Amino acid sequence: SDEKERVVRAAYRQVFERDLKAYGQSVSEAESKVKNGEISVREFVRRLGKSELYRREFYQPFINSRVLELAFKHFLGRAPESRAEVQKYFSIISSPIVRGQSSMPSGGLYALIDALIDSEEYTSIFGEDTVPYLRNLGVEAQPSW
Amino acid sequence: GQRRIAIVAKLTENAEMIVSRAANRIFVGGSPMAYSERQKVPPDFEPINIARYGPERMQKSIRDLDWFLRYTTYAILAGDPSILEANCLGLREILEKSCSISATIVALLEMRKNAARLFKDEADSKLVSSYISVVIRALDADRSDA
Amino acid sequence: SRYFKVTACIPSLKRVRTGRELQNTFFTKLVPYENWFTEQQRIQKAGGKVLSVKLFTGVQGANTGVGA
Amino acid sequence: SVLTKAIVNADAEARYLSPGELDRIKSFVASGERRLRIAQTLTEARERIVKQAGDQLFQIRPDVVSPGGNAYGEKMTALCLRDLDYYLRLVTYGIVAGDVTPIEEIGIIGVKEMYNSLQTPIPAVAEGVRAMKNVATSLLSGDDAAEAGFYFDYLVGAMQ
Amino acid sequence: SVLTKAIVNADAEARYLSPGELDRIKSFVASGERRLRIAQTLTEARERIVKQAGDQLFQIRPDVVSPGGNAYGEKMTALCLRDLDYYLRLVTYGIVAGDVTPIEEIGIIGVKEMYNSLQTPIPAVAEGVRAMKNVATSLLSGDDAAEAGFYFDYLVGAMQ
Amino acid sequence: SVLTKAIVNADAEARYLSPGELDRIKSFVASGERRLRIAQTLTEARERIVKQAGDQLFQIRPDVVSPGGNAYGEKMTALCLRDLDYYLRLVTYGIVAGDVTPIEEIGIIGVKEMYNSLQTPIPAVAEGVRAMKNVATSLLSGDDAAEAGFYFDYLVGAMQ
Amino acid sequence: SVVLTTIMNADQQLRYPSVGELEQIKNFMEDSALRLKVAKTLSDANDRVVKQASAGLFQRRPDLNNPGGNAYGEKRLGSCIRDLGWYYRLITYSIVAGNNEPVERIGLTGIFEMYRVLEVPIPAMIESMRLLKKEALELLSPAEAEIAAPYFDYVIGAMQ
Amino acid sequence: MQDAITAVINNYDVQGKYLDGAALDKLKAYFTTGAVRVRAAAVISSNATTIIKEAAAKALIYSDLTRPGGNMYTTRRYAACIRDMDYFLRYATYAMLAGDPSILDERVLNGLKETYNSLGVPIAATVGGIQAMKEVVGGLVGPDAAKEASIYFDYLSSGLS
Amino acid sequence: MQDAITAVINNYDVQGKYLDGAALDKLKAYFTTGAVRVRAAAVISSNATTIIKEAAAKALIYSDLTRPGGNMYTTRRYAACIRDMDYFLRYATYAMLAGDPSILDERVLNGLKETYNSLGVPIAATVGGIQAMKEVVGGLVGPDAAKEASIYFDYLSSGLS
Amino acid sequence: MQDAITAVINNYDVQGKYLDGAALDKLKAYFTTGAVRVRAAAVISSNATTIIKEAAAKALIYSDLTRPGGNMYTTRRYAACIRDMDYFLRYATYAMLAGDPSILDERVLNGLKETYNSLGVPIAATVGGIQAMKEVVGGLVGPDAAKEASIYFDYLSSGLS
Amino acid sequence: MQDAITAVINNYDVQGKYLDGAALDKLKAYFTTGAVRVRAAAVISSNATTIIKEAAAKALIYSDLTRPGGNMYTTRRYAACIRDMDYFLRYATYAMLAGDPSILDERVLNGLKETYNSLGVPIAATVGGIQAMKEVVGGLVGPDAAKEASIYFDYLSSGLS
Ligand SMILES: *[C@H](C)[C@H]1/C(=C/c2[nH]c(/C=C3N=C(/C=C4\NC(=O)C(CC)=C4C)C(C)=C\3CCC(=O)O)c(CCC(=O)O)c2C)NC(=O)[C@@H]1C
Ligand SMILES: *[C@H](C)[C@H]1/C(=C/c2[nH]c(/C=C3N=C(/C=C4\NC(=O)C(CC)=C4C)C(C)=C\3CCC(=O)O)c(CCC(=O)O)c2C)NC(=O)[C@@H]1C
Ligand SMILES: *[C@H](C)[C@H]1/C(=C/c2[nH]c(/C=C3N=C(/C=C4\NC(=O)C(CC)=C4C)C(C)=C\3CCC(=O)O)c(CCC(=O)O)c2C)NC(=O)[C@@H]1C
Ligand SMILES: *[C@H](C)[C@H]1/C(=C/c2[nH]c(/C=C3N=C(/C=C4\NC(=O)C(CC)=C4C)C(C)=C\3CCC(=O)O)c(CCC(=O)O)c2C)NC(=O)[C@@H]1C
Ligand SMILES: *[C@H](C)[C@H]1/C(=C/c2[nH]c(/C=C3N=C(/C=C4\NC(=O)C(CC)=C4C)C(C)=C\3CCC(=O)O)c(CCC(=O)O)c2C)NC(=O)[C@@H]1C
Ligand SMILES: *[C@H](C)[C@H]1/C(=C/c2[nH]c(/C=C3N=C(/C=C4\NC(=O)C(CC)=C4C)C(C)=C\3CCC(=O)O)c(CCC(=O)O)c2C)NC(=O)[C@@H]1C
Ligand SMILES: *[C@H](C)[C@H]1/C(=C/c2[nH]c(/C=C3N=C(/C=C4\NC(=O)C(CC)=C4C)C(C)=C\3CCC(=O)O)c(CCC(=O)O)c2C)NC(=O)[C@@H]1C
Ligand SMILES: *[C@H](C)[C@H]1/C(=C/c2[nH]c(/C=C3N=C(/C=C4\NC(=O)C(CC)=C4C)C(C)=C\3CCC(=O)O)c(CCC(=O)O)c2C)NC(=O)[C@@H]1C
Ligand SMILES: CCC1=C(C)/C(=C/C2=NC(=C\c3[nH]c(/C=C4\NC(=O)[C@H](C)[C@H]4CC)c(C)c3CCC(=O)O)/C(CCC(=O)O)=C2C)NC1=O
Repeated sequence: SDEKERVVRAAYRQVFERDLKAYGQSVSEAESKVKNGEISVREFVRRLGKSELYRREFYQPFINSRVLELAFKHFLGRAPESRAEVQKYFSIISSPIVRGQSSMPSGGLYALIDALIDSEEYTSIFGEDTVPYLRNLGVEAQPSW
Repeated sequence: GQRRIAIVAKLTENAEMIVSRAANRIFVGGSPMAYSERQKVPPDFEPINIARYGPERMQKSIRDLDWFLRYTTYAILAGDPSILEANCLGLREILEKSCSISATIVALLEMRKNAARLFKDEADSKLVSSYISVVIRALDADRSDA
Repeated sequence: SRYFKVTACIPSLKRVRTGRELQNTFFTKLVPYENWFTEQQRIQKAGGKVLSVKLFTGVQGANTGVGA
Repeated sequence: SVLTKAIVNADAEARYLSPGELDRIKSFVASGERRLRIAQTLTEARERIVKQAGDQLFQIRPDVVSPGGNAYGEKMTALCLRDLDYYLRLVTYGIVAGDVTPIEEIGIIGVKEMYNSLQTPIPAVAEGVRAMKNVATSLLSGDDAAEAGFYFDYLVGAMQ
Repeated sequence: SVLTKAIVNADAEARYLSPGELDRIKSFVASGERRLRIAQTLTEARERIVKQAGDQLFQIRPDVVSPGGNAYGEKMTALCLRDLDYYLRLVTYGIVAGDVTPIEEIGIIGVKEMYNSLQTPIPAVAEGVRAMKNVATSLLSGDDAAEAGFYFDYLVGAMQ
Repeated sequence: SVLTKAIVNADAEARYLSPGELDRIKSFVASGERRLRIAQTLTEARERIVKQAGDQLFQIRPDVVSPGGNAYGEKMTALCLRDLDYYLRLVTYGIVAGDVTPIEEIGIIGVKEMYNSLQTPIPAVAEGVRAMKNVATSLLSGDDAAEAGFYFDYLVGAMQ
Repeated sequence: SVVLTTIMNADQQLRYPSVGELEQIKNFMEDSALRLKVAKTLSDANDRVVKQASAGLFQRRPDLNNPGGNAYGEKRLGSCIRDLGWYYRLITYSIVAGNNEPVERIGLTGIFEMYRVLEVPIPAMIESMRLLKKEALELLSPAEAEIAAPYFDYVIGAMQ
Repeated sequence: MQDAITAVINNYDVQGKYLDGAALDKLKAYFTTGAVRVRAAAVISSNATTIIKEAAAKALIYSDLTRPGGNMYTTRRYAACIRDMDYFLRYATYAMLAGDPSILDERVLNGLKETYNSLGVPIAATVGGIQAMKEVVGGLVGPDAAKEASIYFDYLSSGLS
Repeated sequence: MQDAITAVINNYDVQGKYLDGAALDKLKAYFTTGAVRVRAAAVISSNATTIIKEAAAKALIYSDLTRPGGNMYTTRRYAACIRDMDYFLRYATYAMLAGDPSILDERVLNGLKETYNSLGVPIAATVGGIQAMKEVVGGLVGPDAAKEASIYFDYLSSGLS
Repeated sequence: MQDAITAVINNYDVQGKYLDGAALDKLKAYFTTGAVRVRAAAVISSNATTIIKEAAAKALIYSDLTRPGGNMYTTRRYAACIRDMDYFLRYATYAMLAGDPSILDERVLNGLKETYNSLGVPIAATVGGIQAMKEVVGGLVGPDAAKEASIYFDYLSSGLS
Repeated sequence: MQDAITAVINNYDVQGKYLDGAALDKLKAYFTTGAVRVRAAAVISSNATTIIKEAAAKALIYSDLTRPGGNMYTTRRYAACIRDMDYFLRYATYAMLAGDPSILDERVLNGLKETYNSLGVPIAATVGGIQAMKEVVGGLVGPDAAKEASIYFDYLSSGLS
């Protein structure tokens, strides 16, 4: 007890850049199951990303090419590091349907967040239990370009 | 608090003697502290102050002991030995090409024991002993380190 | 709209991670249909095996109600 | 509003508007003059509605106008009536809009935090809003009464 | 359908349905009888629309019914007319549904991959759907023509 | 409590217990005797403190003992006194536990939903807790009363 | 192996092998006929090269077989020679393999972590592998030396 | 989730024929429901918290559940139970408006009993609370769709217990 | 996973034996034939879509599976099955190139049988499609690599069944 | 970030000096006042919501800020303003505990004036609110820690203004 | 990143011409100088660490960079060197294997001046360290392959400064 609330409030801070409990909003439906045992922290973060609260806050006011740079800082704890990466993620965001395997609930923000969360890098650092954290100067090797 | 301040002050007041005993024990063939710029295990295979090492190695040898003593006071004022172990974690790889690691570890042991001699072991003699033991423990192994 | 309920173990064999790697080496979690393929491919790529898959959420008839 | 909601969802999925969304837009534009008439009626009856809601709220919860009450005093009661007028204006805005995007962005998000800040009874404010709903539905035809009142219970449910 | 979309949106938001969300249901149930009548008409004239759509398709895109082109044989032409009938049935489903999610979950997702595997001209299939829409407009009233043409144009845009 | 938070933080840091982190453990084991004495000094007057906080709360809030209040009636007044005894037990739990974690996990998470479903004044409950703090501070010594008031004011801020 | 490395990239990027990738996959096999006898000669020296390497490294670093040494004693020398034999076997497995796979996957990824609790000098192992690389080419011709030198360079390039 | 129209569409689409008079009558049933469901849902959403309060008062409050040694005791567990009750009311209204109970098995009943057995939640108390809940809601909305609400409430109770 | 060379290497490393005459014989037997494997893989990669086409035409399509009611109803299920078909073909090509079925045992069969059981996929129809792919691939590549592809195709089909 | 002890130790390290009498006397001054800061921080943490309570009531509300057209109008802006005010209080508490303004400069003051200029937030009103909590904190903590608390609030106000 | 082979193709593609005699001469020159590059890459490898140590002793150490105040005064600042270096090796060994500046401008030398300006890190010192490794690699590699390694090292140093 008291650790599930600590983890959940850190998840809000990492995803939305600050706690939404101060305003009074929350994704109540997906909030319970992550405490509750059905879906992991990775699924909870994905539901937070594709929730309406994130869409109104970090998808409406920005350009797609800025939404990519903000999603990189939110779901990966780092900035985009190459021009080829930006082309890939922008072409993922821009098209109405990309599909991966089978189903097609992959439009804009939903497809981009799935691509970010299912990446090799995410499930090697923040795999399946850890709320993503800033990989700034203290944590990892910092690129200089 | 004030205990820690007094402990570090007591080290600083006669830090010269603490370095002096270790330098005289592990260095034979002259006076090691004449080379100090402040004046301005099979333990020892005693390097000669002019034959084996020379002056440029001698100055580094005398300097690093006083540097070790200073960082001990630094960590003593600090809460933890982080400043020590982050600086002695990978030090022997740098040193060992021109280092007698066994010679230096016995010098550190003499430094710890001599520093323990100063204090009355209220908590102060154990504190400096524990802090200086961190340096030796993180130094020796050559493979657990780095 | 349906989530598969699965259990699996995934060992990391190239980095020897050194903190809390017990919650990341065996898990059961509901995963959506649209993401289940990409999630299940990750276990096979890493080298672990899936122990069980359960459809849980929906019916095998599909047709209407598939979208979400 | 309905237009903003449909366009936002279509943009989020990165696609053109669906036929169902177009149909809901057509229905919304069809109901526009009726919604405007309801809003005009409420705006013209803004002061009587506020006063009657005040009497109903004070009758149901006279404790709030008691010494240990948030709105104790004529000036605190004036502030309560001003909040009441604010919520009536938000209800009219929602009625013309056809949805609750303006009402949500203006008067519920953070309302719990603000009223906890002011130490005011949220259930009492909801009671006042329900009194407003009764007084407002007393001045409208049945379909229009249901239309305004169901926004009113949106406000009541949001303050919860 | 509209009910499924509204319930899904409110469920995702973790709240009861919004004022647009309820009124979108009332308008849909009010339009239900004319939706059923349009579906009854299309189902009764299902064979004539398919025949005229095939005639117009083979008169506007002869390359499909030429050597090669995946529509040379009599069996291939029968299969193409069967596909047109399938899309007519999907349109009739969508009209009564009120939205297009039942069509999308059955015959719109994966159509590009399947038709590329078969090498059938997707623009040719779109032309067939356009001919079907023209036949429906010929065999329907005006308002019903617009209402069905919304779903027909949705199918055309999805096959794009 | 203190041990749990220290070990949790160290394990999240992925290291042993810090030398500073063990310092809180040593301080706790040093002050355990004093905190146990203060805990028994509080527990020896559970009903008396509830009594005096009762007079303070009823005199400060005739709202609660008003016809519109929730304390109108000896039964619900007894229920309120039982709640006050519950919170005194919670605060003495926290005092013995050294961290407020048991208090947080017993009676402040969802307490707002509690008293909103029960339709009870959160400020009134906070006033009762403050009166309990005043009586307890009169009943203890000042230096330990500082920490006791720290716990009580944490509770007061939590229910607000 | 080279095939394993190529298929790893192909499956990671979800695609077939490339047009420049099969050119390398075929060139890996055409020199296999020559390379088979290359490791065969090194294979039929396995209990001789390391035996002569023991005297070449322990004479260089004389503190490995002294009272303060890690390999002090007959059975402690035996472990070091067995490690030399193990690494010689692994490097032969890699030279009959292609890419770094046999050595890197089995006995290269985490030698620092093994010695972390084992206390065996990495800078001494650097000279050991240097000596092994130097004492194993002379059995080969310079034509084979060109096909042997990089395969030995990887150990002393990785541990560094 | 499948509503009534989607359910009929699927039922005739797996078979593979156009809708006929039987399908027209079946859809006409839901069409001639005539928004009594939406009025009842609006009323329930208007007075949702009152229903929860009354149902809890006549289900578990002033009993062993709200005293020491209970699953209902303590604010955290009570908040969890009341949030679950609001979940039941909201999903009941959703299914009532949809016309089909598929949503309740989709996310309102699937694994709910297993989770309750894992946790320690008394199933019988929740069931009796829901039983009083359909009574209070039927008293509120009126007798026009009270039976319709009660059928989904009984479906949820049967799934839970 | 493993190929011929890696399988020989770790199969000898498990008991710590140097590469002997039998081991070098196995490696030579692999290297003498892999060029035909390279040609077959290139042909398969160049003709991948046509192979999936003809396998579906002679084994899956024109049947009740594609008729309304089968598993291959709706374009969504059609695209899913053809994607599975493509995955089977590509992993068969990888297995043929590697000369070892460890790649199929790990990245193909792992978590597929019970998944098909839970999804209702026809295992018999999938096996028939696999044999159709094997027939088309054997027709295309020729005698040189026909048996080499067919052995791993049979491995996949037997693993599925 | 840095505090008194870390700042002193790094200031002597950068030179390469032993901690001399002046440094030990500064640590004298920091250590002798330690418990007062701890009790002040405990009081602030216990009364945080009420300090913001009186600060808002005395400096912001009942003015043109809360009426329409004001910056703090609407529930969203009111909640944001109170969250900001709490941010300032908490970081002032951190600075008081550390005995250094480095944390305030590093994690609050940078980007703050530019963000407020971007969003139109009244910096004068923010400084007034900070002074309000400074007065309230001085009232609560008492003679022991009043000045030590107030110095960091004054630093924040001067950095903003 | 580009090599000679890719650079010629990219330059001849934007103007839409086939590979003429000049392009075939440039590619021929690279192909003729394709063995000394490979040999010198392996020579730089293996002896990498001794190269770094000798370069550090020759340029960096025995100066103000090691005394109190320097940017290599303590270890971990010393440790950020050897690192920092091992790049400037690694890279430019890549350059004298796929010979073109390109990689040196895109991965190593791009914003490095900004990072060093924000972190201290004497640029003149880290350029003298580069020239020391240039001398040591020219000594180790050979007479003819001393050049083009000198070219890439000079490019790195000049670009950094
Ligand atoms: C050592 C005495 C024995 C041994 C062990 C061994 N373990 C693994 C792999 C793993 N070990 C763990 C352990 C934990 N996860 C946790 O959460 C905790 C507590 C917090 C522990 C202790 C896990 C999860 C793994 C799998 C993931 C990983 O590899 O990191 C291996 C490697 C197995 C492999 O190659 O896949 C080994 C060898 N081996 C012995 O011989 C000893 C008896
Ligand atoms: C009235 C039915 C209830 C009640 C209310 C009450 N309110 C205040 C003070 C304020 N109320 C507001 C409200 C809003 N600001 C917004 O932006 C919106 C959205 C449109 C609202 C509703 C504000 C800002 C204040 C502060 C003063 C100001 O406006 O400048 C009080 C006074 C509290 C006090 O003096 O401490 C009261 C009493 N009280 C009741 O009893 C009713 C239930
Ligand atoms: C006709 C206007 C166009 C055309 C069509 C064409 N289709 C096929 C074959 C098939 N079509 C389908 C279709 C569907 N399956 C579904 O689930 C749905 C959604 C309801 C549809 C529409 C299928 C499954 C097949 C495969 C055969 C089968 O049904 O079993 C062909 C035959 C191609 C062949 O190679 O045999 C053709 C020709 N061709 C045209 O030229 C028009 C543009
Ligand atoms: C007293 C100062 C205030 C007040 C209170 C009041 N409470 C109730 C009823 C209940 N209170 C509780 C409380 C708790 N359950 C828990 O688990 C905890 C944490 C330890 C608490 C504090 C409960 C469960 C009930 C319900 C009855 C029961 O316990 O079984 C009432 C009665 C309400 C009614 O409708 O009868 C009242 C009045 N009233 C005031 O005026 C004060 C502000
Ligand atoms: C209420 C009438 C009864 C009761 C309930 C109770 N539940 C929990 C804890 C949980 N409840 C859930 C439930 C769900 N999460 C979901 O997403 C869904 C599907 C919509 C359900 C049904 C879960 C997973 C939890 C754990 C996480 C959480 O607390 O939210 C509690 C608290 C148990 C605890 O302390 O961990 C309680 C009390 N208990 C009764 O006695 C009532 C009769
Ligand atoms: C095709 C010949 C048959 C067929 C197949 C079918 N498959 C699915 C769904 C899935 N298939 C897979 C497959 C794999 N996962 C793996 O890791 C591999 C090997 C690497 C395979 C082959 C998976 C994971 C799924 C589910 C996830 C997804 O599809 O994205 C379906 C859909 C079932 C449904 O509608 O629910 C179908 C139809 N169908 C036929 O008729 C053929 C016999
Ligand atoms: C309150 C007394 C005054 C006021 C404030 C106000 N602030 C915002 C929005 C934001 N404030 C912040 C602040 C911070 N983020 C941090 O990390 C820190 C330091 C740790 C601070 C100080 C930020 C980032 C925002 C923007 C994002 C967000 O809203 O959370 C608003 C809202 C503006 C808007 O509506 O867009 C307001 C109103 N307004 C006043 O009138 C007071 C003087
Ligand atoms: C060594 C000869 C000189 C020196 C260097 C020094 N560097 C750092 C820290 C960093 N250096 C880098 C460099 C790079 N990142 C890249 O991606 C590349 C190219 C691929 C380079 C060259 C970066 C990013 C950092 C910061 C993060 C990190 O450490 O990895 C330091 C440490 C400074 C500090 O203490 O904070 C030092 C000392 N110092 C000298 O004295 C030499 C002149
Ligand atoms: C406070 C902890 C700490 C220390 C001690 C430290 C040491 C340190 N010793 C160094 C060198 C050196 N140090 C020595 C010698 C010795 N070293 C000893 O500790 C012995 C007393 C003596 C041998 C008996 C020599 C000879 C060198 C020159 C490099 C070389 O050996 O080639 C260097 C490389 C730069 C230089 O040449 O000055 C560092 C960073 N840095 C740290 O952060």
